[PDB]
Amino acid sequence: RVSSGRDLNCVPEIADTLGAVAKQGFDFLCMPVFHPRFKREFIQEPAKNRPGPQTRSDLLLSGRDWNTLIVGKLSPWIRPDSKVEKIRRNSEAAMLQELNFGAYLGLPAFLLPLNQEDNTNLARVLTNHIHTGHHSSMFWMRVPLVAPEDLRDDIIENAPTTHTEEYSGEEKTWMWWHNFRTLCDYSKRIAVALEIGADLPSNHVIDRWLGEPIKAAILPTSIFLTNKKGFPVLSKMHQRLIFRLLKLEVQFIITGTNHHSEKEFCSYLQYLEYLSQNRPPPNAYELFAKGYEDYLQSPLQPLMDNLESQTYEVFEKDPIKYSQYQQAIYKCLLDRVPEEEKDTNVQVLMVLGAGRGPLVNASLRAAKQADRRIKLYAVEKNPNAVVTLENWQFEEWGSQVTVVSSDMREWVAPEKADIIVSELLGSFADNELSPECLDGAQHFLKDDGVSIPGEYTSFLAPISSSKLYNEVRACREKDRDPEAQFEMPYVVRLHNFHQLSAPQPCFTFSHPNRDPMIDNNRYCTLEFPVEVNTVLHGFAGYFETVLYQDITLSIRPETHSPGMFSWFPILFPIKQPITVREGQTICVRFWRCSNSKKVWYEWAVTAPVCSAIHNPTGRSYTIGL
Amino acid sequence: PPNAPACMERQLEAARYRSDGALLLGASSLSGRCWAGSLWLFKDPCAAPNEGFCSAGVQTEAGVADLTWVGERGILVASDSGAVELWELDENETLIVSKFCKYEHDDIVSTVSVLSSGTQAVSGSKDICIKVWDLAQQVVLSSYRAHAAQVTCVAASPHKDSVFLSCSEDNRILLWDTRCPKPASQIGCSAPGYLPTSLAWHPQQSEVFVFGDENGTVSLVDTKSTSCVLSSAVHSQCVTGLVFSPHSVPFLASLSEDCSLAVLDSSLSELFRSQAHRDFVRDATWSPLNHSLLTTVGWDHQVVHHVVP
Ligand SMILES: O=C(NC[C@H](O)CN1CCc2ccccc2C1)c1cc(NC2COC2)ncn1
Ligand SMILES: Nc1ncnc2c1ncn2[C@@H]1O[C@H](CSCC[C@H](N)C(=O)O)[C@@H](O)[C@H]1O
Repeated sequence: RVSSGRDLNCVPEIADTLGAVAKQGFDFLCMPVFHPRFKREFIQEPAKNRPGPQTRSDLLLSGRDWNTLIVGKLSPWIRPDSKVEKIRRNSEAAMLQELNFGAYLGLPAFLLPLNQEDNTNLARVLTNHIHTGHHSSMFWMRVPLVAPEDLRDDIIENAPTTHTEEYSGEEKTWMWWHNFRTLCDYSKRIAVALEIGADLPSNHVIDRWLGEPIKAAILPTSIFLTNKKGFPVLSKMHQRLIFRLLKLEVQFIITGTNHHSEKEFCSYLQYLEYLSQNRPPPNAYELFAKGYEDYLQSPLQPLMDNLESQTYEVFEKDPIKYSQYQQAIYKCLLDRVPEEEKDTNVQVLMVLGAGRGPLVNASLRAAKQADRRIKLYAVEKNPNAVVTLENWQFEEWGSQVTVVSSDMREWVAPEKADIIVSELLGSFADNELSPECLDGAQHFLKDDGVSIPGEYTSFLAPISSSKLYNEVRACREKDRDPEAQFEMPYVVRLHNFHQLSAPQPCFTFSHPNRDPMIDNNRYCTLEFPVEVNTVLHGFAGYFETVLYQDITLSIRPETHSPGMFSWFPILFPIKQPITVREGQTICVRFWRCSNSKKVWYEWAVTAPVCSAIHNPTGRSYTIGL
Repeated sequence: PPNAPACMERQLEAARYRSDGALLLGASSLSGRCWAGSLWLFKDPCAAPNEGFCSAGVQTEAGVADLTWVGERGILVASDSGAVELWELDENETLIVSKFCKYEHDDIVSTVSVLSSGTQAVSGSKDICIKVWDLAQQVVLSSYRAHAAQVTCVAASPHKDSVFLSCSEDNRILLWDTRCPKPASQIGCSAPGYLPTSLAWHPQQSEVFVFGDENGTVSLVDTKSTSCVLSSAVHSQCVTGLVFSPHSVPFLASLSEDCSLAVLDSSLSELFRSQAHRDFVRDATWSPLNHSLLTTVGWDHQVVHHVVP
């Protein structure tokens, strides 16, 4: 199903009209609050003293309806950025008036047009209105894909449409929104209602709207082609955009009169529903990540904190991770023990950080698949989980598993290990301190011993998301640095964003590590070719890992293990959004830092401009040892 | 009269004298429960705007943005609904009946004019489009998306059936000629100017016209010379309408949002001025019978008759 409404600039009987559109199958209505042609004078007499009423009464609908069904529209004559002072001053007063009436009715949204370059004064007034009174109203900026000037039929004899292309010129519509939203200091209550023309522009200018808080898409009736049997439809490239927009879950807005008069009006709507019906159905991954889209989370710290029961339970339901782990041990067995040794040689396996013990069961399944014998140690620091392990142990596993209720860095092993099996990986691989944990544990691995995983690698990519930048911005808390939220990573199912370059590797760790002076601190410089005008809001983190040989796990979008929802991506925000021009290189610098107590990250952007070094000394974010 | 409504909406939008003497009125409701429009016929010009002393009347679905006389019985209407509709008069002239009603514009149809022949008309709208209509056949022959903003005013040339002016908030004034492959031509008095709002051809010379900007400055233009011959700060507000008198050497009537009326020389000097209106001045119409008589409507529901020296 689609959430969509009818746009009208003419309403005779509000009672009939709202019924008529609801009958047609529309969820809401976009209408004016005052008559569009009813220009009002606020300054000079006699026009100033026009007797009321100034508009129709609020009594005509129930509060229920005003709150749910009606989206107000600023009278088209209101022009706060006029060249004429008198119009400027009147528009100011008029705008405040109309916005106040909108808020008085308690409308969920109110439409305002971005149809020219200069909207400085329009912004100020709205901003002033936003900081006056206490209301929860949203504001939709009507901004078109292509400027009306760049759509005109080339029919002016002495002013032809310049046939040459301009990369930046054709993106001018985004720059209108950008200037406007920046002036309003990224208010969460200012969104985009994107108008779609008949002719879609080049793919690049469509793409800049990625990461933008698009709440609505506006479709003029005219843009709809008619088919073999007199029905409104859309092109293939228009369908593409619609499908892109459906994933972003925007509301749709139909504007203009029916130009396919022979059939009913709900025909435009029917086709939209039909397009929503036909959408490629959600995969195994998307049926799990449903509610988590663009939702910021704190990173887990399973060292200094014990994980809750349900946390384990949910992540234990992964259809792939344990299947991949089972195979990675299965291959390591067949390699370490020859066929003639299948009864003389019992291998010693050590599950470091066993959790509730699914990797113990996966170790047991790997044995009775490779027909080899194994001794098991289930080491776990979380005493609450150890309760589950010792219960699994007594009821099922028996003497084969030797549960150890301690930290691996601390545990004194009775015997050395053939294979150590561990899943201590975060979204950025090393961020849950898997390097440090296995280091204090590799002393009780045999000299020829195998560590699973063998290695892992973190990846980074620059993102543009004005949406996610505002989410972080909203994470300011009392009793701490007012910018602390920018100096910490977030686990998030990234959704409304734009990947500006290809993910490149960042940090890599190998296990075991026989380097004489073992060191886990890092410093890495990355360079990202960017080929669009954009605004950088941070860096997206992913990881890959090698469990054994070719058996691998990845959350990197290119090599993502299919159906594996165990990890969402990480986000490293940056304090100030950086403007990036087409054909420029983003240069980022990451440092992994640690002392004896805690490990943390520090980052900075060096090109095209410099940012501040983020989270220095781990002042805002650390992972404790 | 039968079908003629008992009451008329407060906001009077247009006033046009028929060549025989009658007065046509279009009025909209721009406030209150119902936002609508009505059409009125007054064979007694002095009786206006009394709903009880009218010859004919009818309600329209939505408000009246603009209208024009088509011939002697036809009424052409630019509806808020996005529709252009023709209203046919009775043979008795006591009933106003709808001829056609076509929803072809997407936003409010804001301006309409009839071409010299009287079988074709041109409409401008907020949707930015301008459309050429076949009145006899009730269809659009041509659709022109030439401007970049809402079309404020369209005025057909007096005699050439293929020529008309149009101005819009994109600061463009376009001289049209459907005979050319590129019909529109950008006629600019100056490169930067306050937005044009009103247009009127000179009734004698098909080569000169006048235009009022949003600033209260009426300017006289020559098409061939393409320079502002003359201008004057006539109004203190947006110039909303311009009408020439039927005189041999004609006067210019001037409408604005400063609620005042102005009647001007050929050199645009002030002759007459009237603040008789307490709200916006919406239209002006010269009496065919008495040339020195001029009728003006406003949003103050006042129908005023002026005697011009
Ligand atoms: O990426 C996330 N967390 C980062 C952690 O490193 C994930 N690991 C994954 C493996 C694991 C196994 C046992 C106990 C805990 C964990 C935690 C994340 C994903 C998500 N996924 C939704 C649950 O279904 C999709 N929800 C909230 N956080
Ligand atoms: N230094 C350390 N010593 C012992 N256990 C640790 C540790 N660091 C993390 N762990 C444990 O390792 C587990 C990581 S989560 C993995 C749980 C389980 N193997 C599964 O896949 O479902 C947590 O239960 C945590 O308590």
